[PDB]
Parts: sequence; structure tokens; C-alpha cells
Amino acid sequence: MRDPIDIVIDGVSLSVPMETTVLEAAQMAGVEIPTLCHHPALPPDGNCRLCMVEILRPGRRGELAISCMYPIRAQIEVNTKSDEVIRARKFVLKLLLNRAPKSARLNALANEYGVSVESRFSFDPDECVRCDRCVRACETLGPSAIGPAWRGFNKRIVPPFMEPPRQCIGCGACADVCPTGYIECVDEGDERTIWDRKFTLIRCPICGQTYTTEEALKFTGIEDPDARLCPTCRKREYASKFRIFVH
Amino acid sequence: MFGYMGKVLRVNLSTKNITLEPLRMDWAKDFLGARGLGSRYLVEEVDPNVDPFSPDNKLIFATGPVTGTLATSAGRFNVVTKGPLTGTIAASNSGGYFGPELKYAGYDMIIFEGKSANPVYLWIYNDHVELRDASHVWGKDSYETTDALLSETDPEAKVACIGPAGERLVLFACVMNDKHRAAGRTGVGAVMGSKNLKAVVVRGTGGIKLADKEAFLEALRKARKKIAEHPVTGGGLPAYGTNVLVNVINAAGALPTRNFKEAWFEGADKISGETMAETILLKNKACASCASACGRVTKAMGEIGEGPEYEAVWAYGAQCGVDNLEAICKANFICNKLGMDPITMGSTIGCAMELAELGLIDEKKAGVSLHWGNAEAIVKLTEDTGYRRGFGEELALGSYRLGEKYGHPELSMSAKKQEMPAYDPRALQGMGLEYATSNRGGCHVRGYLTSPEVLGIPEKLDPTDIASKPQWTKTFQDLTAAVDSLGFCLFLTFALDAGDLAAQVAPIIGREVTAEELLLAGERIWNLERLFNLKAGISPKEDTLPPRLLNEPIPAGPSKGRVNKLHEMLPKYYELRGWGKNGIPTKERLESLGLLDIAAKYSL
Amino acid sequence: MFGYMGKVLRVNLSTKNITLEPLRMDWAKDFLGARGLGSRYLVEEVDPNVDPFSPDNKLIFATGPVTGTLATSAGRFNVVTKGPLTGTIAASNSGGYFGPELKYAGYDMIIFEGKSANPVYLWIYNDHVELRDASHVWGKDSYETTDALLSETDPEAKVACIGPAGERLVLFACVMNDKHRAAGRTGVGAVMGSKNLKAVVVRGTGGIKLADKEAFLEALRKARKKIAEHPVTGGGLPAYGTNVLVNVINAAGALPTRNFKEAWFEGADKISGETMAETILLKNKACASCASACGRVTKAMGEIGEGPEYEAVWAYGAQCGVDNLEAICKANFICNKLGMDPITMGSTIGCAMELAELGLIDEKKAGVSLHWGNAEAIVKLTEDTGYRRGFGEELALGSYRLGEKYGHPELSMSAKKQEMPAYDPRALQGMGLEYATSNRGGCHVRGYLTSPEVLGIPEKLDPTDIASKPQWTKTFQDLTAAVDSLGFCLFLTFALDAGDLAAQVAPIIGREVTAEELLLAGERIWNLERLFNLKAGISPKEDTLPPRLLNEPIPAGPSKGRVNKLHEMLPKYYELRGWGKNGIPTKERLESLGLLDIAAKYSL
Amino acid sequence: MEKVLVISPEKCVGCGSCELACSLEKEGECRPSLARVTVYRFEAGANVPMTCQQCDDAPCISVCKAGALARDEKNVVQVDSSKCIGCRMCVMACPFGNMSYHWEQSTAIKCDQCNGSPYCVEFCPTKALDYVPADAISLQKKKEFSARFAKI
Amino acid sequence: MEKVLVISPEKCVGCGSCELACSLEKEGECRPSLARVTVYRFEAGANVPMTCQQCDDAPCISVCKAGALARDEKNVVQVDSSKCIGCRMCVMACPFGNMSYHWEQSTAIKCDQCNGSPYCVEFCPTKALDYVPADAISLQKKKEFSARFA
Amino acid sequence: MEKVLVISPEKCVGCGSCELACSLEKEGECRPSLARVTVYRFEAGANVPMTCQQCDDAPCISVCKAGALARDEKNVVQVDSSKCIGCRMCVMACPFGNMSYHWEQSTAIKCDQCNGSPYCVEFCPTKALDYVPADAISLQKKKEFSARFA
Ligand code: SF4
Ligand code: SF4
Ligand code: SF4
Ligand code: SF4
Ligand code: SF4
Ligand code: SF4
Ligand code: SF4
Ligand code: SF4
Ligand code: SF4
Ligand code: SF4
Ligand code: SF4
Ligand code: SF4
Ligand code: SF4
Ligand code: SF4
Ligand code: FES
Ligand SMILES: [Mg+2]
Ligand SMILES: [Mg+2]
Ligand SMILES: [Mg+2]
Ligand SMILES: [Mg+2]
Ligand SMILES: [Zn+2]
Repeated sequence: MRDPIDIVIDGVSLSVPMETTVLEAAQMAGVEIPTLCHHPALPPDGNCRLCMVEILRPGRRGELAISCMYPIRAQIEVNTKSDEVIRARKFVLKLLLNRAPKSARLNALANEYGVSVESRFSFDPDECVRCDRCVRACETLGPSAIGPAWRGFNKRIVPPFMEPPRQCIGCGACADVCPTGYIECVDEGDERTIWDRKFTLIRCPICGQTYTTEEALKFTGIEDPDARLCPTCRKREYASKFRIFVH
Repeated sequence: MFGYMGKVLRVNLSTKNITLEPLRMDWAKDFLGARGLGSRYLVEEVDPNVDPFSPDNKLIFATGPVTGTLATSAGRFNVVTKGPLTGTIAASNSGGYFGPELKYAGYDMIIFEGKSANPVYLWIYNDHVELRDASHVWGKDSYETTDALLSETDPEAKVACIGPAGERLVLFACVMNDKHRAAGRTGVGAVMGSKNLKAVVVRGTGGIKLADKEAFLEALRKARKKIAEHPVTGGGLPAYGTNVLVNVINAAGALPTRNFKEAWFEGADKISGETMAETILLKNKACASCASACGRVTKAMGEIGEGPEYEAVWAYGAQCGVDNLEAICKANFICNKLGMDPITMGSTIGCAMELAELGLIDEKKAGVSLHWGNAEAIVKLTEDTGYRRGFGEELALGSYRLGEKYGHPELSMSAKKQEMPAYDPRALQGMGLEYATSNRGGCHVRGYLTSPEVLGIPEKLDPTDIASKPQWTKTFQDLTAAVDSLGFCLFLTFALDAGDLAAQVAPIIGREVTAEELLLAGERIWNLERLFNLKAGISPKEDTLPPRLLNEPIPAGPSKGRVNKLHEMLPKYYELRGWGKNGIPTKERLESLGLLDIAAKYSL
Repeated sequence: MFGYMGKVLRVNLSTKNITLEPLRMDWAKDFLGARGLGSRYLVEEVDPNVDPFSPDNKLIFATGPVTGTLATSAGRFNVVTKGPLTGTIAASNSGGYFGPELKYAGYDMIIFEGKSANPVYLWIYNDHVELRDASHVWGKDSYETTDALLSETDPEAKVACIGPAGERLVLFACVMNDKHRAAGRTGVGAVMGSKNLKAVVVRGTGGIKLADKEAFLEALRKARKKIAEHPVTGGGLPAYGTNVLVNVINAAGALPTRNFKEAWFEGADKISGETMAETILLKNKACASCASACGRVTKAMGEIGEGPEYEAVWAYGAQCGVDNLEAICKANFICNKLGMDPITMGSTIGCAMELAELGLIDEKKAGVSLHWGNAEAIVKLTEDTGYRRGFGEELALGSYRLGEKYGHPELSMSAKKQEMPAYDPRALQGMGLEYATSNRGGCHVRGYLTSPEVLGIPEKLDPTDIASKPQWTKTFQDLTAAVDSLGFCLFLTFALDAGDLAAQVAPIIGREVTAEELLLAGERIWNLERLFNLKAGISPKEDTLPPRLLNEPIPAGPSKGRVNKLHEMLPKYYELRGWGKNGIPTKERLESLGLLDIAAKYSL
Repeated sequence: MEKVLVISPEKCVGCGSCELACSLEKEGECRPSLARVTVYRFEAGANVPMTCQQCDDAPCISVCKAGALARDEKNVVQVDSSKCIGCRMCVMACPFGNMSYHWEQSTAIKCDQCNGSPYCVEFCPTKALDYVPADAISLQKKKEFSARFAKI
Repeated sequence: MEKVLVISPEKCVGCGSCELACSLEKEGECRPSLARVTVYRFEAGANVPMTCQQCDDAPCISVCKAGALARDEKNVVQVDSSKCIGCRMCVMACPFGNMSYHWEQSTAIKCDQCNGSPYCVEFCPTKALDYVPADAISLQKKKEFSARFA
Repeated sequence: MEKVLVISPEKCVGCGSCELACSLEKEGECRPSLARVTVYRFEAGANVPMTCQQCDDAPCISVCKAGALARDEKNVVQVDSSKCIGCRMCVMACPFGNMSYHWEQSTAIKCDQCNGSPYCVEFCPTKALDYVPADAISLQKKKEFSARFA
């Protein structure tokens, strides 16, 4: 444990520990900073460049840094509502919104920051902001099925070799971790289609309900036949084993 | 929204059309819910002169604003239709866990109109509502129907179903929820059967939003303290159910015996709640969000079912003279399975016994010995009436029509063609006035005058007095109407006044609710029901009691030598109600209550 | 270190500051524990000349190294303070299950210092200690206080409390644990009530560590075999409790009767232990890990309670001249409820009876007859003294102060203002020497010379012999001091000697312990307490007996015409003790016992 | 653990107030399906409540790879809702079905003892749910049964 | 089943030596909280020692999903602490409170009859705890009651 | 209650025919260990037969939780062998030792009076076991059995 450092965010003094990001300091100090790519469960990447803040150092001018990753090791003053910060956020928001105009998250952010879609600067709007959230979620889960497959403006998150992924599991965490809702995970009856691959779902024998696929349960290595029961059915079946004695 | 869900499910059984419509929130303000709002919808839609078994009649499952919430004993709902037994408006309250599940699926009401060509049942899973063929379950009892429908729809769903008695159009059939909870009186189950509706199966996964959670929690803690401290709702009901009243009522000499011929039953000790708790009570069971556990789980004659409640015990006990607690429990189980009225069944059995005493009924025609106290007779006749086998064909018409068939309608202890419960009007004047003035028949929990007269819950009253009785009866009826509409245990009136209920309701629905507002709403509901009944043909001259309770004094017991003075209390009740000497609501009273449009519609 | 928990819980009732400090291990080596260690702490931290009710006085709950373990009868603890009744140092031992629970929480000792502004009680759950308001339990007796405090702290906690008498500062009040075990003599409950401390509630789930389990188990097996084989610990105590001594002492002509006016009681058979076993003894109860189960569970006057032990029976009977065992048991139950001293209460009642025999106390003022053998008088005066109302205001001062007020201090049978407990010194010379030379007043357990002179348990001694009495008295006092400090039953001395107790202790605490080491420790403890008393103003001239014993011979009985020869044994006792002719410890002796620093502190 | 949740199914009356209290505390509304305790009502009035018991060797913790499941200082398995990606592996791994998934909030949900103030215990009318120190987990039931021999 | 622990609560004096012996055998220290037998001292001197009687149906076994509860060749329900996951469901399933949970070791604890050498029986001074063959389980109490008539 | 079993120890000779008859009726073999009546022989030829007398305040019923112990029309306490879960709790609850446990069939065993056909009374040479109807003497004998307690 190192000595905590005292820093000032928008005129608010606070002692934060060593090796703590600016975003964490703002979160514990009640300050709100917009983020798109950062996920607290995934190894940070700093892609979207939307959580820009001004870092003012003793004798040094304010510079833009990403709050989601910039650590607090010295005495600095952070400004989140500066004109330069607002201009940078407007620029990044314009780019992201032109990339994904139908997104609710980006439209909400634009309404917050007064940004409108431009028809001249909308090249290939495909509802993907390349935040890499899905790739990192897949990597942390254990199956590294999906991954980026190009560089530049043509960058895309695809299954390997542009075919139904051979290492996908069907959990659907990549679709859950997606700001723009570009990934779709549709379930019809006992079928789950994600990344244009069909996964068979599991139905509990006394309920007909579904919460996971066969591939996911095989991946987790849970050989208990109760794992195929839905949580309510499994809970009821276990609770039936308790012979309550009314006398 | 807050308290209510705002959605009404309308199911047309004739055309297989299911539609969603918003709940009328102005009617919700004037008529809180459950009985009140269901009555308002029935008045708006159902013509009061319709035949109860006609497709034009409607069956409404209505929940209250607080139903499904953590509020004390807020798990209740009503079934509203036109009663086939009485011809009045029939508002049937059941609790259990069906009303909360209906509100968890996102509905405040279900309306059933028309008649399905084939036996069908309604399956509700949140917003997914569909009618399904019920030919396989048609004919099974409540337990088998519930098991099959749960096995084919959802294990966690709740089933409100009729038994064979409802399918055979027994005039005192019932709707059974949770296999033991019954919304049973003045038909209701017969109406459901006449529409070829076997059951309603609902599975709710949504929530009920409150306005202020913290204020509701504070009021709930206060109410829970008051309930737990109270002797009845704290120690009495959880330990002896509602059957605790057997010794209390009999000690006052107000327990009708041998078809209201006597008011004191010497076999009371064998059938009392204490004896049942000692001998056959397996456990106690609580309705949705109920601090008390008035439900009995008993095992009698090798079978296990929800134990007989006080009125059932009297109807198969003191009413028939049977002191066999196990036989009473078995008859209650048979009623639960077949979907019948233990009060009406027991009163009709007692009327048949008294007719056999006069020799009008042959023991070979009945198929069993109709002597007082025959424990076999109650079970045999209950099964026969449930399946309409031989003599059951006559017992399935109720005690009033059974007496009419033999030329002795005066032997039927019923007001407005609905048999009276276990409280002798000759010993309790307030109960006599309540039986006369109840808006659906001989019901006693429309206004429970027994509470202050015997239990002395609001104030210990003299059962012989007839002076303060009209005002107490009116207050109890209006308070009961409001409590029914809200969706609370009416047993909460033993521990809580309208202040606690309002303090719970106001942070739920989101508006300032006071006791005076609830009383006014209850009076409005009661007058709406009276307008419906008057249009339907129930003349004010039927606000009377059988001549046995008016001219024959009690022969023996602690209440020996007492008659009912209804002729002296009824005019005062009419004056206090704002109604004329002819019992019809006046224009000024309707203007005060806001019921002018209804009265103009009915042209009374 | 094993055996000891090694923690002291210091509680300052003035500043509400609760602190935890390490136990002084050097003092634990010099002074084994419990009585000795607590007395050493008191000598260190309390000026001997302070007032007992002053906030500077301290109340100490101390446990021995073996308390709470499986060692034979190892469930004992001491309450150490400066006694208000005598002015000497008070070391009050109680057993039951409170001390073991305190060591299970993790504390060897509790020190209460200062006075609390409001009535408070201490609550201990292992390492969680907090002072809680005790205004709702203030004024209640031991049973009600224990029940309420268990309800609001923990069902399985142990409560050491005071009754109304301790709150009212009765000079012979006590600390009450388990509602029936009492640390009663010299007024430690008065000290507890002067600090506005209602009770100590402790709950503990920790364990006591032993250095050698197998050696301890073998020593325990041998000790249990010896205890079972012995007639007293094996049969006599389990069969007739401590009350078995009534016939054994009355047949020896050494049972004081009617304020020591006689040594033989004619109604002794009706109050003996055999009569109690045959009439009112419900059951027997054992202390923590006690294999003798000397405790009595009795029913008298319609009430259940812990039966009167031998000195309680004597004080309320032979001392007061009553033979009604029911009244004796009821008075003992009243003492247990209110937290009073049955020996001091009974002796004060007997002194009042003797004063009334002289026409000196107006029985109209007392409100009850004070004639010898008034079974109602003991009960009524016990209640009045427990509440300090009426004549009980006088009886709350003890027999010595009662006589001093009325000009007859010699009619009080007390040594150092503490009443002499149930063994007549005129028939037992060693008992007279023990009464004179005891460190806390008229005490018989500081050295139990009845054991050789009547029971012949160590070795049968002539009750009239005086030559060997001083040496046996010194040995008994040192052995008892060591046993008290260790935490065993002193009844264990009936079957076991210092060798067996040391053989049990050594594998527990983890160091080699011998009988000679225990005797030296007991002598050191006795000399430390003597130094404290001498610095507290207790002049050696207090080592005497009332002139009735020294001059008046026994009038009748097996020991007719005998007096106490204290003047022929006291100088020899002083010589053996290492003290001078003046009764003050010499420099050489205190050097041999390592008490030179204490004497330097006291400037004696 | 300092204190533990103790379930006595013999005392349960099936009112379901525990579910409503838990849902009111957690989701802000009366929604029994999102409660962390579920009461199951069987034949003959045998109702038993079931909730997470904070297994000392928890399969749910052993199966999670996002680091959203961890034991706190009070020996309670806690879900970090910000770290939950929705794989639902903890739902499969729990052998009793005490771990559910809140689809609207996109997080696994399990009992957390309300961080020391259980509402289900507070609003249980029969003490079928109790909050007792871990060192006395079964003392009360044992004393209740042992009292049947003392009345003899 | 060879021998059975037999409890006679009318003989118990409440000394609590059984708890101390059990805790000394199991944990190595005098710790009545972790003993497998607990004596409860009620009013009127009625003391009841309570411990596992090795139910032949054993409701505790029915709810153990890890297989840590199993009956031995001596008809004693035993806890395999290496397979116990700490779910504490057997404490909930036991209707008598005879199953507890060891918190410092994270396992279920119940009486195992000390593998044929009950230390609670050895150090019980009143024979309220006895270890008799299963074929004669009530013969001693019956003989004592019959001698009252002799 | 119609008929009760009356024990007269002053008449017993110790032949053990009661145990043999009861075991023959119940187990199908002469196995006195599994008999519901046990005769104890004391010095000076004092023989005491002991069996369940269906005491009015029966601890065994009040202690059993599975509900397998329930009184019947003849006031005879009977065991539902299908319900018993193997607890010895009724054995400990009985203060007389008249409730035993069948260790091979895993069920509590007690004198059910053979459903009104007492074989032990049938084959008692000295009539120390009888089946007289309930009257003042019969109830006095029952109290001498149970109401003495202690
Ligand atoms: S698919 Fe969704 S999560 Fe993946 S990079 Fe594109 S926007 Fe981000
Ligand atoms: S659903 Fe398939 S691609 Fe998406 S996170 Fe799971 S394993 Fe990876
Ligand atoms: S609140 Fe208590 S009694 Fe009611 S269902 Fe829940 S656990 Fe059972
Ligand atoms: S969620 Fe299931 S596996 Fe995890 S601690 Fe709770 S009960 Fe155990
Ligand atoms: S659903 Fe959430 S808590 Fe459960 S294993 Fe997956 S990431 Fe962990
Ligand atoms: S302790 Fe809290 S989170 Fe757990 S079930 Fe009870 S209310 Fe729900
Ligand atoms: S050792 Fe024996 S007498 Fe002592 S508490 Fe245990 S069972 Fe009772
Ligand atoms: S732990 Fe409980 S349920 Fe299991 S065998 Fe022992 S007493 Fe029976
Ligand atoms: S606590 Fe251990 S022994 Fe008990 S049920 Fe759970 S895994 Fe089995
Ligand atoms: S037999 Fe052993 S484990 Fe069982 S209670 Fe006795 S000492 Fe404890
Ligand atoms: S046989 Fe066993 S389980 Fe059944 S009642 Fe008797 S002791 Fe209880
Ligand atoms: S088995 Fe024992 S307790 Fe039960 S009825 Fe027979 S004698 Fe009484
Ligand atoms: S009556 Fe029958 S069961 Fe009872 S002892 Fe005699 S043979 Fe055995
Ligand atoms: S058969 Fe009769 S005489 Fe023979 S042992 Fe049995 S009771 Fe005694
Ligand atoms: S959130 Fe920090 S760069 Fe994207
Ligand atoms: Mg109603
Ligand atoms: Mg019901
Ligand atoms: Mg002492
Ligand atoms: Mg004592
Ligand atoms: Zn399912």
C-alpha cells in the first residue's frame, strides 16, 4: 500500500490511492464522464477516445487524457467541462454518430452534447463503433471465437475466416456487451442464431424453459443432470427433498 | 403505474376474441377496485335483467390496487357477475395466490363474455393470452384439474377453476383457486361453467410499482406491529383459524342449530377450533402476504386437505346436528374438490333433514337416512349434489328452491334466496339487519356486526340493543366495501381501522387516501350495487328474514326467548342510508355519491 | 500460556470507556488466579481506606486458570472488592456457568471502576463488548432480570446480576449468576449496585487451550474415581446436597441455635437434608463440570427454586428457632430473587428476635411477631429487608449495626462485623480460631475446620483439643486460598488433596505444579489479604469472638458446658503464621512470600 | 461469517412475504420473480423457502471468469454487477438453483444478506427465515426440540 | 448397527461435562460451542442433553448433493469433510438441530459416536449418556423402572 | 379405550413365556430380544414383567416429528412403520423403556396389545399379565405404572 495522493476534480478535493484511474476518481467523487469502449470487467483498450478530460499540472498547461485509463500518480487538477474537452467530445461524438446513426446510445450522447448527423460525412454507416467490447468479452470468457480482421476504416469484427464460428459457445455475452446493438442474438424455440451459427438450446424436462445452450453447458464441464433444469425448476426439485415434519 | 396495472383483459368466448383495453381510472378513483370496480364494470356492461346463464352475462375477475404488494394481507381478488342463486350482483372474494399472480402478469381485470362452444380454459403468461381446449380436464375435480393444467402450462402458474359442480350448473357452485381457496357464493362457479370456461391459468413474471416505498414500509411496520399484538390476528387466527369462533359464538347462544330451530349446540366442543387444532390440524397456512395464518391444513378420514373453516363447520355441524368433526372435514374436502358451497350445501342438507322431519321427503328417495346428526348423510349428499345424482338433482337447487318444490319455502333459512351463515339473527340484532340489507343475499361478511357485538373489536356492543345497530351496520358495510375494493384481508378490520389501511394504500397508489374517502367510496359501491339489484328485479320488499327468525323465540340456551326486531331497525337503516321509506336510493343521496348517471340509466 | 485466557476487560463506568489489557502473568504465577489474582489487582489499584461505595472502589470478576475446563468441578469464579459490610477485602466465589462463559468469551478478569450515571448492564459476545442501558430491568429480581436480558441479548448467554437489594445498597447484598448461584458475603452486590451496574451478560463461543490433553485426561480419570468412591462427594453431596450436615452437626452439639444461645436444636430432624430429599427435593443440579451435583432443585410454598443449602437452613431455622422447612425454602427463594445473604439475613433476624426477647424492639413497629420460631417472620422480614421498607430498613444494616444502634453490639454473633456461619465455636475450637482469624470476617470456608473435627475427612481430630488446632487452621486456610485461586470446588477437598488438584492443574496451565507450591501460593494470598485489611483499618484486636462464646458455656447438648479457648490458640496461630505477638506480619515472613513491595507500598 | 441465514421450513406458512420484501428492497417494486428467496408450497401444507446459503466452497465462484463473483469480508458471495457480462455460467454451476439472471439489468442475482439487514427476515411473520450468528447456527432448533423432553 | 448412544434426560444434572469432553476430543480444547452434544438447562431443574441419534432415513443425507454425508458400516452417518462444500443445507434439513457447521474449518459437524469410544459417555457422572448395544437399546431403562416395582 | 393390560408382579414366576409369545406373534420366531414385554428377575424371586401401558400423557408421541406415533380408538399408541425415519427419539422420550427399536427392520416397536388379542396374556401360566376391562382397578394399575413417574 502506497501513500494516497490528493487531487482536485472540478474544484473538489479528494485523496485517491496510487495507480488509480481518473475515471475511478470521478466515480468516487460523484463526477460523470461519458465512456463508450471501457468495460470494468475487460482489459481496457482506450479505443473510442470519448472519455477525454483535461489534466492540469503545476506549471504545465492542461492536456487531454482518457480518464478510463490515465492513472493518478502525482498532484494534478482534472477538468471535465472545459471548452477544449467539449470540442474534443463533440468531434469524437460526431464521428461515432455518423458511423452509427441509428444507435440509441450515440443519439442520446449527441442530444446531450448538441451533435447532429451530417449526410456528407457518413461513409458506410454499419452500426459498429469498433469499441472491441465483444472481442474482449469473448477473450475473457475463454472461447476466442471472434476477432478483428482488417485495419483502417475497413476494420470489422468477424468470426474467423468469415464462416460460422467453430469455437463459439452460444452464451451470448458478446451481444450483451455491445453499445450499438450491432450483434444480434435471436432465440426461436430451441434455436439460438448468433454470428450466423445455429445453437441448440436446452429445455428443462418439467418446465419447457430455456436459459442456455447445449454447447455452453458442455463447455462449462458441469456433469450434474440438474444443470439442465431451469433455476426455478431446479430450486423446486431441490426444495422437495426437504422432508418437513409437521409434528 | 402505481398500485394498479391499468390493463383489462377482455375475452370473448363466443368469437374466441381476446382484446386489451385500459382500465377506467375515474371509475378506479370512485370505485377502488375488486368488488367496487367489478360492480361498476358489470353495471356498465351487463343488463341487470339478463339470465345468469346467458351469453350476455359476464364474469369478471377483478383485483385490488394493493393486491400483490407487501401490504398486510394484500393477496385478495373478486369474481363479479350476476348470481344464478339469488339474481343479485355476485361479488366473490378469494385470496390465496391467484390475484397477485394476475397482477404480476400485468392485468387488473379479466372479463369473460359469451359462451364457448367447447370446454376451454384460459392460459395467461404475461402478455401472452390464449384459449386452449379443456376437453380432457372437463369433468375432473379441482385438484386433478389444477395438477393437469400445471403439468401442461407451467409449474409455477396459478389456477382458478371450477369442479364438476360448476359444470353441472349447480346453483351454488364456485371458482376454486389453489385447490383450496374458493370464490364461492351465489353461483359464480355456475356462471363460469355455463360459459364452458373450465379454468383460468395465469403465470406472472412482472412487478407492481409503488409510489413511495419508504412511507409504505413505515406504515407496514406499524400495521404489522398492530396485527401481531392483537389477540385475534396475532394468536387467535394463526392457532385456531376462523374455527376459533365456534366456542365464542356458541357461548353467546348465537350458533344456529338444527336449521335455525335452536341457537345452542351441545356438540360444539367436539367441532371447535381448539379440538381441531389438537386432533386433526396438520399445520396452518397463510394467504398471499398474510401475517396471520387463518388457513387450516388438516387430515381427516385418511385424506389431507384445507381444514373446514367456521361457516363450513357450522353448516356440516350445528346446522345439520353433526358432532363428527372428521365427517365435517371430509364434507369440506368434497366441497373443495367438486367446487361447491359448504354453507349452501350444509343449509340445504339441514333443510332436507327438516323436511324429512315433516315426512315430505322419503328416506328411499334421498338414498340415506335424513335424521339429524347423520354423519354419513352430509358426505353422501355432498357427493350426490356435486355430481347431481338422484336426490342431488333437487339439492343442487339450493334450500329455497328445495323448499318451494315441497311447498315449504319458509323452512329455507335464506335471505334473497341465499342461505344464512352461522349467526342467529334472534340473538344478534345487527346480524339480522345485515342479513336483511346485504346486497347479495344472506351474507354476513358484507357487514360483520358479530365483531363488535361478540368480539367487541371496535366497541363491545349489547347484542339485544336495536338503537345504535343501524349506524354500526351502515358503517361496517361501507368499510367492508372499501376494504374489499382495496384487496385486503377483512380480518384486518379486527386489528386495523381505516386509518392503517389508508396509511398503507396512499404510498402505494400515489395519492392522498384518508379514512373518510374510503368510507365514502364504500358507500358509493354499496349504493351502486343496490341500484343494480333494484333494476335486476330484487324488490325492496325482499329485505326481510324468514318468519322463523321473526316470530319464533329461541327455545333454549344463553339467548333463550329472543326474537329479531328487524321491523324497528330497518326504517332507521333506510333513513341513515339516504334512501326513502321504500328502500330506494334518493336523488339527493345519489348526487352526493355521484351515482346520478346510473340511476338515470336504470330509470328507477 | 494455556489455562488462562490472558485478557482483562477493564470497564470504566464513569467515562463509558471499555479497554482490553493483557493479564499480569507474574501475578498469576505468584497468585494462582480468581480470589488471589483479583485480590492482588485490587491491592494494586484500590486504596484500602476508600469507602466501599465510593467510585474509587473497584468490582472485579476473576476466574481461575482451570475454570471452564473439564477438570473436576472447575466452574468457579470470584468477585473481589472492598466489602461494605465488614470493611475488609471481599473475595466472593460463585460457580454455576458464568465464569466458564466469561473465559469462553476470552477474558480472565473484568474490572468495573467508577460509577455509572444511569443504570447500565454490560453485554459481552466474545470480542464485542458494549454498555447497554438497563433502566427497564432496574428494580426487577434476579429471575426477571435474567429473562429480560437473555431476551434482549442472546438466548444462551450467562447473566451475573443483582436484585432489588443490591440496588438499594443493602450491606449484605450479592451478585447473582444463573438466577440461583450467588457470590454472597460482605456486600459485593451492594458494591455492584452503588456503581449503577445492573448485570453482566456474557456470551462466549471460544475455547480454553490445554498444554497436555492426555496427562490431564489421566489425572481427571483418577480424580473422578476418587470423587465417586468417597462417601461425601460421591454419595452424600449428590444425595442430600450441602444440607446433609444438619444431623452431622447437630449430633456433635455444634449447631448454633437461637442466636448461639444453644448448640443443640430439637427441631433439626424436620429440616435435615434427608427430610428435604424425602419431601420437597425435585431434583439435583450440578455446577460446571461438577460430578457431585450438590445443588438442590426444590419446590416449597408452591414455588420452584434452588433449595436452601446448609447455612441457609441453619440461619432461617436453628438460628431463628424455626423448624418449618417450607418457610426456610421460601425465605431462601426470596433471598435468591432479591440478591441478599441468607446467613446474614437469618442472623440479623435472630438478633432482632433476641432484642425483642428483652422487650427492646417494639413488635408493633416491626409489624410481625419476633418470638423464636415464627415461620412467617423470616419470610416477611426477608421481603422487607430486600426492599428496605418498614423494619427492613433496620435489618439492611446487618446484625452488628442493628445491635450497635440499640446499644447491644455484643448480642450480634459476628466476627469483624460478618455473622458467624452455622458452626458453634464453643464446641469446635478450630472453628472458633477460624472465625477469629479469617480474612473477611466471620467466615467458615476460609478454613473449614469442621471437616476434621466432625467429618474426620482429612484426619479425625478431637473437637475439644486445642494443641494442634493452629497448625491445622493455617494449613486449611492456605489450602483453601490456593483452591479458591485455582477455581475448583472446595467440596473437592473432601475427596482430593492438594496433590490431585496440582496433578490436574499442571497439564492445563503448562508448568510443573506441586502441592507445596499451591500451599505457598495460598499462604502468600492470605498474607496479602491480611496486609490489605491491616492497611484498611482492621486492627488485630478484631481477631476475637463475641463474649457469649468466650464466656457463656453451652447450656445443654452433647457438648454441654464448653466454651471457646481462643486466647490459648491465637498466640500460637500468630507464631505459626510468621506474624508477631501483635498479629501483624513480620518482615522476614513477607520476604519469604515475596510481599515486601506491598508492605513498602502500604508503609506498614 | 459473522451471521448466517437460517431456514426452518417447518415454521413456514407460505405467505410469500419474504419474496415481496426481497423484491421491494432489491428491484424497488413488488416482483416475486426477481426475489433472491423462493418459497415452494408442496402438498399437506409443506412450504419450504430456498435461498443462497453462501457455500464456503461455492461452485458459482469457481465457474465465473469475469471476476464478478467474490467473497466479501463477511463471508458472503457478492456479485459485482458492473463486472457481469451475462455468460450465465454461475446459473448452471449452482447445484440448488439459488443463482438467477436479471435479464433487464443484465446481471446475475443471488442473495447477499442485504449487506447485514435482511428484509426477508424482517418481514417474515413466523421466523422461518432468521438471521443468527454463525457460531450458533443450529442452537435454536436444537433447543426447541430439546424442550420437548423437558416438558416430560 | 453395533452400539447406540442412549440418552436419559431425567438423569442429567446439567454439569455440561459431555460438551467439554466432546470438544476436547474433537477440537483439542474445552469449547462447548463446537461440541456435538449440547445440554440445555430448563426450568425446575430439567436438563436435556441432545446429540445425533443416527436416523436410519437421515433427512440430512437426502439433501447433500456433494455426497459428503454417508452411512458407515457401523450404521453411523458420517461427514466426508474433503467433499463438503459448505452449503449448510444439512443443518437446514436436520429437524432436531443435531447437525451443526464448523466455521473455522468450513465443514458440517455431527456426532459420529467417536468411532465406538464416546468421550461424552466416559465423563458423564450420572450415566445420562450411555453406549449400549443396539440389540438392547432400552433394556437398562426398562430394568431400572421394573426394579422400582420389585 | 375398551380393554387394558394389567401387570401383577407379585404373581410372576419368571418363565419368560410372555416374551416368547410376543416374539412368536411379532417376528415369526422365538426371539425374546425383539419382544414388546420383558420380564426381569431380581433377588428373592421377585419377577417384574414390563410392557407399554399406553400412558395417557405419552412422551413418545409428543417427541416424534414424523407423525408415526398416534393414539387409536382403544387409546393404544401405535407406530406407523412406513413413516418412521429411524430416530431413537421415542426411545429416549419414554421414561419407562417400553419403547424399543427394531434394529433389523429399522422401526420403533412398542406394545400395541396385538389389536385386542394379547398373546402374552394368553400364554401366561400365573396370569401376572391380564386384559381386564378398564375400571377403577384397571386405572389404578395404569397410574401405578405411569402416574408414579419419578
Ligand atoms: S460489434 Fe458491438 S461490441 Fe463489437 S466492436 Fe462493434 S459496437 Fe463494439
Ligand atoms: S456467444 Fe460465442 S462469440 Fe459471443 S461471447 Fe459467447 S462464445 Fe464468444
Ligand atoms: S415470509 Fe416467512 S413464513 Fe412467509 S413464505 Fe417467507 S419464509 Fe415462509
Ligand atoms: S449461488 Fe449457489 S453455489 Fe453460489 S454460494 Fe449461493 S447456493 Fe452456493
Ligand atoms: S453470469 Fe456474470 S456472475 Fe455469473 S459467471 Fe457469468 S460473468 Fe460471472
Ligand atoms: S437476505 Fe436480502 S437478498 Fe437475501 S433473500 Fe433475504 S431479502 Fe433477499
Ligand atoms: S455429562 Fe452427563 S450429566 Fe453432565 S451434562 Fe452431559 S449428559 Fe448431563
Ligand atoms: S444429523 Fe440430524 S438428520 Fe442427520 S442423522 Fe443426525 S439427527 Fe438425523
Ligand atoms: S454442508 Fe457439507 S455435508 Fe452438509 S449438505 Fe452441504 S456439502 Fe453436504
Ligand atoms: S459420542 Fe463423541 S462425537 Fe458424539 S457427542 Fe459424544 S463425545 Fe461428541
Ligand atoms: S418411529 Fe421414529 S420417526 Fe417415527 S415417530 Fe417414532 S421416533 Fe419419530
Ligand atoms: S412407549 Fe413409553 S411413553 Fe409411549 S405410551 Fe408406551 S409407556 Fe408411554
Ligand atoms: S399384548 Fe401383544 S404386543 Fe403387547 S406384550 Fe403382549 S404379545 Fe406383546
Ligand atoms: S408369561 Fe406370565 S408368569 Fe411367565 S414370565 Fe411372562 S408375566 Fe411372568
Ligand atoms: S472509454 Fe476511455 S477511451 Fe473509450
Ligand atoms: Mg365478497
Ligand atoms: Mg378457504
Ligand atoms: Mg469465598
Ligand atoms: Mg448456592
Ligand atoms: Zn423449468
